[PDB]
This record gives sequence, C-alpha cells and structure tokens, in this order.
Amino acid sequence: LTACPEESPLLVGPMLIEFNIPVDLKLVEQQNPKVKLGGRYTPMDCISPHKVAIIIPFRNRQEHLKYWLYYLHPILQRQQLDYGIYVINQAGESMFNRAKLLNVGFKEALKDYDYNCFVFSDVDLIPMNDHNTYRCFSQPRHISVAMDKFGFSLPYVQYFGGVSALSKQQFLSINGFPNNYWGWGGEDDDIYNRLAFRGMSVSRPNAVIGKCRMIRHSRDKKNEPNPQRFDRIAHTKETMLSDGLNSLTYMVLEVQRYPLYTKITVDIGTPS
Amino acid sequence: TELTKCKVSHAIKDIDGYQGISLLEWACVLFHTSGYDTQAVVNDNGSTEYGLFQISDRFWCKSSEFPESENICGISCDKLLDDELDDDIACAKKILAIKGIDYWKAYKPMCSEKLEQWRCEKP
Ligand SMILES: CC(=O)N[C@H]1[C@@H](OP(=O)(O)OP(=O)(O)OC[C@H]2O[C@@H](n3ccc(=O)[nH]c3=O)[C@H](O)[C@@H]2O)O[C@H](CO)[C@H](O)[C@@H]1O
Ligand SMILES: [Ca+2]
Ligand SMILES: [Mn+2]
Repeated sequence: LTACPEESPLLVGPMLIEFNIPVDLKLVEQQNPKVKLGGRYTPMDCISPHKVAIIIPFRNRQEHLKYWLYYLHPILQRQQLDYGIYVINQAGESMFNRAKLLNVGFKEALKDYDYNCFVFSDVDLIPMNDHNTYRCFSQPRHISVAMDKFGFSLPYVQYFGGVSALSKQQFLSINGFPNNYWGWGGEDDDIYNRLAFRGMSVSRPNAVIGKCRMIRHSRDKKNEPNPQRFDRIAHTKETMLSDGLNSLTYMVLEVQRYPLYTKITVDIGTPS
Repeated sequence: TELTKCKVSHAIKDIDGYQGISLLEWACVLFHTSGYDTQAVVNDNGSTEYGLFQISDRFWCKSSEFPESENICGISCDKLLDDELDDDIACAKKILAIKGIDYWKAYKPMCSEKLEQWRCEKP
C-alpha cells in the first residue's frame, strides 16, 4: 500500500452537530470497531504521514467527553490520520491548569508512539466540517476558528484558543506551553505570543470550513478568571524561556486505557 | 446580556476620544475585559468587578459586601449589571479622568496593535 491521498476521498463536508440525543460509549465503540484499546487508529487503506496525538485538558467533563468521542472518532478516521486520543485528567481540587495539562499530554503521548503532530483540544469543541483537518501544517494551525459561541466568527486575529495543532518541532521551538497560568484565561494568548516570537504565523482554514460548535456550559469553580493573566501575557518573551517543557514537573497517579481513549490522571501541583 | 462589538461601539460614543482613547481601543479593551457581557461579575481578591467595564467595588461603586467603599462613582454596583450603559460610561469616565486607562489591565498587552480589526462598519 501507498501514501494516503493529500485530500481524503471520504470527507462529507458539512455536518449536523447536536447535543440532544444521549450518547452510549458502548454504542460508539460498536460503531468504531477499528479503534484499538487506548483510542488508537491507523489507516489500513494507505500510509498516513500524520501521526497525531490529540490532547484534551480534563477535569469533571465526562458528559462532554462522550459527545466529543461520539463525533470525533468518525471524523478523524475519515481524515485518514494515524491518531491517538489522550485525556489528561487533573487530580485534586486546586485551580485548573489547562496549558500545564497540555504539556503533560505532549510528554506522555510520546511514551506510546512516535507522534509528529499534536492537536490540543478543549473537551467541548466539535468541528462542523470534516474538511477542517485535525493534523499539522507548515505553520502552527488554529482549528476552532468560527465557534457558534462567538457567533461563528474569530473573536480577534490573535486568538488561539479552543482547538489548535502544532507539529513536534513547532511545539519544541517554543519550549512548549506555559505552566504558570492558573485558573481561566490568557494561556492561549501567551502561546500565541511564543509562536510569534519564534517567527511563526498562524495558519487557519477559512471561516466556513472552520465552523465548530461548543457545548453550552457554565463556568467551573476552581477555574475562575486568573487575575494575573494580563500581566503575565505582557512578559511572555522573557518567561517562555524558563516556563515550559523545560520546567514541567508532575506526578502520574493513574493511566487508564479504555477502548476509545487513554485517560492519564496527574497531580500537577498548585499555584506557586 | 452578551453584546456584539458593534452594539458596544454604538453605545459608547460619548467616551470616544475621551482621555485619548478611541472607539477601536475600547472595543478591544471591553472584549478582553468582559467579553462584552453587561452582566459579567468577576471577583479579584477580596473585591468584585461589575459589568461591561468591570468596574470594581473597591473604590468605584457601592456593593452590599462592601458598603463602606469610597463609591467614587456614586452608584450601586447593581446598576452596572443591566443593559443601560449611560451610568456605566459615566463611571468609566471618572475612572479615566482619575486613574487613567491603566485601570483596564488588558489595554497594554491586548490593545497596542492590530487595532483596525476592532472597527464597527455597521451604521
Ligand atoms: C472554545 C473556547 O472558547 N476555548 C477557550 C476558552 O474556553 P472556555 O471559556 O469555554 O472555558 P472552559 O470552561 O471550557 O475551559 C476550557 C477547557 O478546559 C477543560 N476544563 C476546564 C475546567 C474544568 O473544570 N474542567 C475541564 O476539563 C475543558 O477541556 C474545557 O473545554 O477559554 C479558555 C481560557 O482559559 C481556553 O483558552 C479555551 O481553549
Ligand atoms: Ca447600567
Ligand atoms: Mn468551553
């Protein structure tokens, strides 16, 4: 067999995304027999050059995950990706740390396979068009560009939150993501600043192809707006050198392999 | 209520140019400050910020959790949680005249460049 075509002949284009009908993961597994334990999938038809680890920051979002899994596994297989799903679960009840959990995901995914691409995705975002490929490009890729939450429009040209994809090199080049952003907001802007400082621009599909739905939800306690976010964003240039993959420390408390995904529970410390 | 960039830009004309801050800058500041939510309530650290402009009860508006506040704006903080922006704007003007744009922490980092995208073309 040979390399997969540049564009998958399986894509269906736009799709209807709804969060009404309840999900049955057993049903989901049944409908995705090709996905192996831990949520691993490798095309049989051809050889894909995109070895993608999809990383999801997580804490108490099981219901959201079911929907995520329900919609993404079919899409990702259609996209002919050699992928793996990783739910990085934060142990304890201290302030939530999205970016730190993403760094953990990167480190841990690499123990399982020779991944060359990493998609970081909030547990509650679903893409409405399978042409929006969950893989990496020549430049950092911003995937959730037109979210129904922001009225299907990018909130600002520098916005990098929601769903993004960075090749292993792009990620390495910025010393990964920050570990010091506790609580809600700002970490995506910090990451945006790092990519720019390292001379990268953000690649995005147009706003029609990039439509995504976000499951509606209230704010989580322990993830309240971080009061220091704006001051932190102003110093990225100096802090990215010392706060990133090179200063990441954490403890693994449990590794769970489910047929649809790998759930890694970690203790990542507290606001220092 | 979560407003649009244009709804906000149209409601805050009296603040345009005030203290040198333009409408594009405010559109940018307000998005990062409150996500354009007229009902946003965020606690800081022993204090609370209210509304579109996130006016704090520390010195500007009077809350029930802090009645002794200086209430410099002379207004109940609950008046900053509705869709009538004239009193929010008046208080914001006092903040600008007294403390300056630096009250809004997002201004410098988020609104120093790429300002044109914040323009509202809707009449
Ligand atoms: C689509 C969108 O607007 N995304 C951005 C926005 O999300 P949101 O304002 O939607 O905040 P959120 O509550 O969804 O937090 C982002 C993500 O963190 C995870 N989570 C958070 C809290 C918790 O208790 N458990 C848990 O699993 C989950 O994957 C969630 O989707 O702002 C955050 C600000 O920090 C991030 O930049 C998100 O990428
Ligand atoms: Ca008001
Ligand atoms: Mn969300």
